[PDB]
Formats: sequence, structure tokens, C-alpha cells
Amino acid sequence: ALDVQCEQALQDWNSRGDRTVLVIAHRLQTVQRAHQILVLQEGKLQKL
Amino acid sequence: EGLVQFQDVSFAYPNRPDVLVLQGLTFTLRPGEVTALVGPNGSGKSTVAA
Ligand SMILES: Nc1ncnc2c1ncn2[C@@H]1O[C@H](COP(=O)(O)OP(=O)(O)OP(=O)(O)O)[C@@H](O)[C@H]1O
Ligand SMILES: [Mg+2]
Repeated sequence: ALDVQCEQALQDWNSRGDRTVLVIAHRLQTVQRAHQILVLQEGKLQKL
Repeated sequence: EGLVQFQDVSFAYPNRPDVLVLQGLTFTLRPGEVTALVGPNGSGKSTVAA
């Protein structure tokens, strides 16, 4: 529930090199800039 | 029919009536058509729905 401008602003500055971050997204939206991607379906993890 | 008409509608919440959330909204919803209402947060869209 965030407008596009704020979504872009809060894209990847969360991490500071000493913070672990887990970004849960319904789709692959503004998450391709993440070091690791984990796809989950019906409670099972799918390898890339 | 389902034909809605906003005519210069303005609104301020009763708890804070000095601030106007909506100013001079004029538009019309006609049956068989879709009217998207887009904008940033706090613009007043949910206020229009209410
Ligand atoms: N019950 C309330 N009393 C006073 N102010 C309110 C109330 N509900 C909302 N507001 C204020 O009215 C303004 C518009 O809110 P509204 O929910 O209509 O905006 P919106 O554009 O639909 O928001 P969003 O895009 O985040 O869904 C905001 O500044 C909000 O803080
Ligand atoms: Mg809203």
C-alpha cells in the first residue's frame, strides 16, 4: 500500500552492509536487485 | 441506472474541518464504463470512496 515514488525510494537502502534483510514480495517486483532469490510454492522451496 | 455525479464536491473531516481533503471534485460515473482514480498516498481517494 505504497505509491510508486515511495516504493522506488525505499528500494535497497535498507541494507547497510551489516544488516540482514528479508524482503517478502508477492511477485518479482522491485526485488531483482537482491543478492539472493528464494521462490516458495505450496510450502516447498524451489531452486533457481 | 447507476449514474453518479460529483459536482464541485469538497470535504473536510469533522475532527479536523479546517483542512480540506477534497477540493472541487467534478466528474461522472456512467454505466458500462470504468473510471480509474489514481494518485499518490494521502490524495483523498479512499475519502472519495467513503
Ligand atoms: N478518519 C480520519 N480523520 C482524519 N483524517 C483522516 C481520516 N482518514 C484519513 N484521513 C486523512 O485524509 C487524507 C486522505 O486519506 P485517504 O485515505 O482518503 O487517502 P488515499 O489517497 O486514499 O490514501 P492511500 O493512497 O494511502 O490509500 C490523509 O491525509 C489522511 O491522513
Ligand atoms: Mg486509501
